[PDB]
Amino acid sequence: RPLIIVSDGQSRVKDIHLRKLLDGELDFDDFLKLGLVEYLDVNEENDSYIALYEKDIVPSMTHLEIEPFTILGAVAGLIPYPHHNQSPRNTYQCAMGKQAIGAIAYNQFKRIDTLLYLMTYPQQPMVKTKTIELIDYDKLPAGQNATVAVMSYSGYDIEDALVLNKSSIDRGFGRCETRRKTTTVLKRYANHTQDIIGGMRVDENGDPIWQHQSLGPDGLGEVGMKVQSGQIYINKSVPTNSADAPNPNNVNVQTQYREAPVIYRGPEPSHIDQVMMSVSDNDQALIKVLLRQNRRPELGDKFSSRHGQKGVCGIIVKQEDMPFNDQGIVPDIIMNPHGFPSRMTVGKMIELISGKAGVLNGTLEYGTCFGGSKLEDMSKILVDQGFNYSGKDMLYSGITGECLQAYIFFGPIYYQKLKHMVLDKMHARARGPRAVLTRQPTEGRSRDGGLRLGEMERDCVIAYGASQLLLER
Amino acid sequence: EIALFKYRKARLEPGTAIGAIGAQSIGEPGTQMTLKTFHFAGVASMNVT
Amino acid sequence: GNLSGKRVDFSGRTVISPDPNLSIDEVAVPDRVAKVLTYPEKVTRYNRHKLQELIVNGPNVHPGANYLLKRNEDARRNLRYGDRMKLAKNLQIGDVVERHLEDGDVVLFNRQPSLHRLSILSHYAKIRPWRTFRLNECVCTPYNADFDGDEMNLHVPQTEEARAEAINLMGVKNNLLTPKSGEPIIAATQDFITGSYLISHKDSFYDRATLTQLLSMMSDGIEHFDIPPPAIMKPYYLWTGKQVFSLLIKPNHNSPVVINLDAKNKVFVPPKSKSLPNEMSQNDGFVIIRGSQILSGVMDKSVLGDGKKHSVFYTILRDYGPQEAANAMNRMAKLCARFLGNRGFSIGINDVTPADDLKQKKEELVEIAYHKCDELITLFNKGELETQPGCNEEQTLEAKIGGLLSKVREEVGDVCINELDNWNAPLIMATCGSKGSTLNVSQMVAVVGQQIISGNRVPDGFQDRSLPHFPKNSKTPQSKGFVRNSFFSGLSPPEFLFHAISGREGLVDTAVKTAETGYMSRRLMKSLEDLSCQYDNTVRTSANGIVQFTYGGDGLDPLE
Amino acid sequence: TTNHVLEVFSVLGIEAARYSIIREINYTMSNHGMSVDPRHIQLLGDVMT
Amino acid sequence: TLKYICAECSSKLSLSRTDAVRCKDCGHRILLKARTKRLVQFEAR
Amino acid sequence: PDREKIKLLTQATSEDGTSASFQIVEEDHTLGNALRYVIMKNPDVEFCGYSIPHPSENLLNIRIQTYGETTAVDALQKGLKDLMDLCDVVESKFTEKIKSM
Amino acid sequence: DEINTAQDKWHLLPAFLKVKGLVKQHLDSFNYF
Amino acid sequence: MSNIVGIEYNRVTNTTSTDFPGFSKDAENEWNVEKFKKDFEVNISSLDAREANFDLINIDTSIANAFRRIMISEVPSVAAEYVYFFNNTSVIQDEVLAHRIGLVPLKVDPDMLTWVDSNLPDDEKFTDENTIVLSLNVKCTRNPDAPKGSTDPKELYNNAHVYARDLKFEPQGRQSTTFADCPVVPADPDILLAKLRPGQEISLKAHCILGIGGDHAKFSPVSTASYRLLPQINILQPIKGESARRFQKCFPPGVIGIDEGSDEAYVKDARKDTVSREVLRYEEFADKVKLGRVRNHFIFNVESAGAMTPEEIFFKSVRILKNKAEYLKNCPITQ
Amino acid sequence: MIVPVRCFSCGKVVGDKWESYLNLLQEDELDEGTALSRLGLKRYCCRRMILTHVDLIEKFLRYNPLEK
Ligand SMILES: [Mg+2]
Ligand SMILES: [Zn+2]
Ligand SMILES: [Zn+2]
Repeated sequence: RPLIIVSDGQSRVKDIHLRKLLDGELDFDDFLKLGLVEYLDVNEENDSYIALYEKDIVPSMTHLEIEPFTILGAVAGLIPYPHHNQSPRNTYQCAMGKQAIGAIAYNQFKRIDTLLYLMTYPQQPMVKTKTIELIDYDKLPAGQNATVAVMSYSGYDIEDALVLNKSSIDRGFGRCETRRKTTTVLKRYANHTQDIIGGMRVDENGDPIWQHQSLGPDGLGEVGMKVQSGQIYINKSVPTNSADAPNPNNVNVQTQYREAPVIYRGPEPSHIDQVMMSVSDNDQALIKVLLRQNRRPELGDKFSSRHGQKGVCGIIVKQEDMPFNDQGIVPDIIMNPHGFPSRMTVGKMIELISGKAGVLNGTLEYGTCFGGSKLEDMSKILVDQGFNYSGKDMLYSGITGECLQAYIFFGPIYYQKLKHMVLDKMHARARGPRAVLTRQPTEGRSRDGGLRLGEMERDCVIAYGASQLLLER
Repeated sequence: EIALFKYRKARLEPGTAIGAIGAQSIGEPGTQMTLKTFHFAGVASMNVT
Repeated sequence: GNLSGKRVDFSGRTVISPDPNLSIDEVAVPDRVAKVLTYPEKVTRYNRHKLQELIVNGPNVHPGANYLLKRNEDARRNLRYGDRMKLAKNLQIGDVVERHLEDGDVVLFNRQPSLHRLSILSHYAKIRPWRTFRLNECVCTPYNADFDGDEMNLHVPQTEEARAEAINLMGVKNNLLTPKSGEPIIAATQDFITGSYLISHKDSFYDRATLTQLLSMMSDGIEHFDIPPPAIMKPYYLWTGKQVFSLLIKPNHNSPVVINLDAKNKVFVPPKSKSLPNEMSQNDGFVIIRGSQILSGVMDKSVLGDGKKHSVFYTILRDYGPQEAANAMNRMAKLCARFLGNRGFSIGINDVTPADDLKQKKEELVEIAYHKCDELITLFNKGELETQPGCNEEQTLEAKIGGLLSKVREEVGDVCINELDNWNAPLIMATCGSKGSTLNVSQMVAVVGQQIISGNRVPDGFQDRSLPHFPKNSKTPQSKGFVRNSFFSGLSPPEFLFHAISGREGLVDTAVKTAETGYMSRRLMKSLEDLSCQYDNTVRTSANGIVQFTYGGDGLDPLE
Repeated sequence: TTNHVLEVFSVLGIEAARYSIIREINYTMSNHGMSVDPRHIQLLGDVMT
Repeated sequence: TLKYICAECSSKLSLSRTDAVRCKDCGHRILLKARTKRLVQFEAR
Repeated sequence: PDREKIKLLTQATSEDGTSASFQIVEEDHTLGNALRYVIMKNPDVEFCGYSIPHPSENLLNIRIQTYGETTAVDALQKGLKDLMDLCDVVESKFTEKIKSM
Repeated sequence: DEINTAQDKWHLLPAFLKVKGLVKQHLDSFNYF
Repeated sequence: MSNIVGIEYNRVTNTTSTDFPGFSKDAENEWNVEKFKKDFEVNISSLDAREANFDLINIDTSIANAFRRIMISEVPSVAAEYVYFFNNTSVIQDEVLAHRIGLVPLKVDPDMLTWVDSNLPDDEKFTDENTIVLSLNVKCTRNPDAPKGSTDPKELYNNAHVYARDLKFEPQGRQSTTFADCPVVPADPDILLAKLRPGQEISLKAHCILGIGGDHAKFSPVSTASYRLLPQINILQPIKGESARRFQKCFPPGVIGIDEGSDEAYVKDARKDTVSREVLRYEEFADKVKLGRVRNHFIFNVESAGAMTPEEIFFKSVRILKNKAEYLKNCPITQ
Repeated sequence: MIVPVRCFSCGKVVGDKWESYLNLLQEDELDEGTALSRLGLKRYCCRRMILTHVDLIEKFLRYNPLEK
């Protein structure tokens, strides 16, 4: 790693060297030539003695570090004020930030891959970090700036459970879309034959029949239509006789096609937006169709909090509820205040104070590590606008009208929606193979038993002493 | 009456799978072990498991 | 090679959600999986009036059926391809239909890392909207539920005899205790404790415009209550908050519930050190209940909910059956959920900030303890020190510095709780039950102290030192694993690395623990499996070879 | 009294080996809390010997 | 039915079955499909 | 006449009037609170409380309980006529301020 | 306005990531190969 | 109980109204319509085209909350419900673009429409007195008089930005003369629904029906509907001097003032106070100020979306909250 | 992607206040706070819609498939 050399009293990098750096010339690798910074190794900095800051110059020192917040990585730098939380809640967020959904690339509408999630209205975070400007996270954000009243409300929020707002997710809070890929290849068998595509059959004025009313005259699902259960969106027919090798003769036996199309299956319907034909490398046809599905947040969809406060949705609450802070701002997600003492995330608490006072005088604040916005001069910005210094507003309850007997901590938090929705995890089975409620086949080293009855669960019903439930199950 | 009724209902009922209950009542507090280095000694004299 | 194995028909797996409006013996099943998970019902004299309409409604309407098996075994004809109204008209008496899952059906409910026998309970069904397995939170403690998107399994029995062996000796109302110690393991939970500490707080006085609403939110309307005369009269008619929990135990004269226990709650102050009354304490403290009437004391985790042998529902369970204790649990669980949203309870940055007096004591008293340990460093290179007999000259320096730096975090950690103002969230949550202690609030507010790994302090990561920011042979506390900044003020980068090491130590001992979730309990199950008490009060083996003449020397069930 | 159960068994006998194993399990669990209502420990210390 | 669209020059071309599937203007090897001319129904909720 | 809008639950009411309960379908906290306040101002009504058992339904259980000589089916009709009088007072004082300015 | 030293030292990290990137550990190996 | 309430630094007390006969020994405060007509009155601060601010004194929190709650749900309004698309070849997907047509507010009186009966088939639910049809047809074209440089998509691209003014109301059915006096427009014609490029075209048709705001957010007639209780600063021990000017720099500049050439400060226009209780942490101002708010006074501040005037929403809410009480007393109580 | 029509919490139309905001940024040079203050909104809700919003559609329309 590159560090700054000191020469027995003070740093080599003076004030006149840094004026040129922000004014064009004398960039990096022009500080390695002049002997101002140098690379140090792990077992080679053992023979060193490094200062943390510039008010530490002791004549027994050898090097000076550039920045203290270089210790956090690229994904780990998304957390505002990481030095106020405890470290496991700095680790879990590193597994939750990669799972959050949002904008991926500038050509995300121009590519066809097997699975990707998108966000309809992405917003950049309120408090930034000095390491998320260099990785360009503020150009492609993944999350939503909610407004949060931290209080216990309606009882559907007991442990790790958030309540949501109706008439806020109705206006586009958390609308996502899922795009899946279906690809087919038209194989050229060795015995001079192909597998052709086609269709358009009718039955008694139906143009076409119910199973066929998503296909055009080509036989491929056209752009704009919807697909539901067993309807066919790619009509494919393979020859039934040319599987083995009947060596080439001129006999008329090529009029035998056993059809085997692909069939959409799913709880909720999808839509066709792209389909692409290819004549790929060995002169072989390729068909790639993309199916998109617009999803809204519901009971079971989980969210994060950019500090490791992940939780599932409890209930979508009406808009005439959710106490309304006399100016008239209805909260968007109400969070249980009991998740704070056992988890010890007070750096989240600063995020509202540096966020609520960030909206007012039009400046997106900085929550960078070992620094950022000071809590002293951010409460001064919050207090001369007419608010409390600590963000505690007083609310007027919705179902009864009277005041609430405690001042309730209000302000905006950059939330983010993850994967792992409830729509593709509802898996059930009645009798026989090929279960009737099948989840989407994306497990990826996550086989957590399934619909089984292990030896640990066989030992539980022995302890109850039930003998006929054993023979039944 | 209360002291005899709470004692007569307190006996072990015949047919209770008491081996299965005792095997799970021991192993389930065993699954919440962290490291927890303690000592049956003075000032760090012995490391005991 | 000892993995899960068997594959079971008629089961589902869905994530879980909170619902205290649901009872403790019920799990709400959505109408999308309660349409393929059927139950076989034989038609008889007492179900011909229902199964005809059940066949007529069909498979798409939810009170309906899917398949039909004739008496003479024609086939398993499904109710989808033809076979309209006339099929329900005949309905011979030996027919077996497969009806949809309805309200009141016995269902068992499971979580996949099953530790003990309270991991598989039995419930009643309830048909609801959106597609999740929501359940009450008084029963989530035996499942170890922390919900956050965790999946659970659901099995329906398919016969008349196994369906009875789930609701009678396996369900929720018959298993309020754990068999590990006899204590109640399945009882009131997190937000239902702090909703009971705020009602039964001494500064709460209600009125008939409020007390009536409190009595109507706990029994969703329909219940006949007998309003007692108030504790305050002729100036202002005021009912105390302890007359609400005095009323939900015994609402009216029809309920026979008379409760006469007394017990001390969590953290307790001696009254005067001379007074033989235990309930003259400076705080609320000791609780008196005489005839379903709370005379003193708040309802925290010790008195109310999970814990010891002196609970309220434990007394109701030992005295007046399991159904009444279940009704009282449902009543308080739907009281607190409606009340705590209308009272209001928040934490914020205001309840963690030291009020300019703790900072002076933190600046003074820590510098007294840094001076009393740095003098042992300049005495360590003066040859040797007074070596303690338990160890050598090197380990007697670690133990003394560790003892002084463990003593410095509690003498600062106890002068922070005394200067901390009341009516704040974390001090109430530490004074009452559910979450948070004095250690957590002293670690947020006052000081974090002595991040230890593997028993001792942190070792040398480099040669002769830990970080390259400190000199060689530096055994100072700021160099060898003693943080001094609280979480409100912010950590320095060596303090941040020292906290990260101790965090990742405990974080990796949990992920590897999931690989050993049942390895000792399954091997111990190999021998303690076929042991049951016979009718001659002797516990034996499967081959009738006797192993113990009476159980425990006295023949007493440790559950009862 | 030693920790080793077979060391007690080779010197004292069978019946003095179960009385040590019902308290060595009782010692390694009461140093954490978690009461396991010692009839379970007596059933564990009887099926082994 | 207007079945083909080039991915580079975006020329509205169309050819029948097995007629040297490529672009008749530029020479790109992949082809898209236009939106249908029928009526699709949505709900603004 | 709608016989499904408001009911009277059987296993909640006592005899001869007093201690009655009512189930109103398709109603929220609005009329529940606005009717709980008016019936409580009747000096012969001493337990008037509304509740909603489950949030994803459209039910409202209101219990009215008196001492004597007032049946609670009449105490509901008394506290429901006075809300019309209050709404007559509100829209008459407000209209003349729009008119006069 | 005025150029400090403890605050302008931060600007060493953008000028480090402009010359050599963050994904240089994969680019430089394949370019040297 | 214990009138005009106190603001404490860690709590707030005296929340319940509690003015019922049974609060004390003497039967005080019965219903008494002649007393409520005498005590209740309304003041009005301002009335604009889309913003109203008014005051109600001597009235309970409960029915004022009832009015505030059914301003949002039960007051009906119109919005786009079903959208039929033709050749949407833009970059916005046809569920995102259909969702933004519902969210725009239409400026028409909702009393000219009838409620949709959902039991009828698709060709019978929509009729002349039920449906408002809107039509959009925008095709982008490259501007031939191109500038000296590619500056912005406003220039060198004809009609690349669609707006809400491009929603043309079509006279449907038979009664094309009832809406001929005032055709339906959006409340603000500058709503950027989509951005376009040449080669792209949006053609659609939206059917606007009547609905309540509790079904979906697009039928909400009012943007903000809320109240605030009137604050009150009871100052005692009348200190003055430099502490009086320190007492001024905390509060907003128009709620208290210093007298010019005379004695101590006073309270003028306490209506403009946003209660932040910052004078409760000084230890200098401890027994010299008394914050609070009066429970009877309500300051209704409504800002509508533009479909109707906000002096109509309050009257329609009073009419709706009256009608659901007389509908309940004319129903038989069935056992 | 595009500015939303209504704000999420209360529902005030903020879609009419994006082009007039970008007009106040470039010409008549002001900071974001004052130029967003003399534009309508007083609350910090509905002020957050115009402040923290990224405009992805200007980058998405460079990949136009209907032209070259
Ligand atoms: Mg979990
Ligand atoms: Zn081409
Ligand atoms: Zn808003």
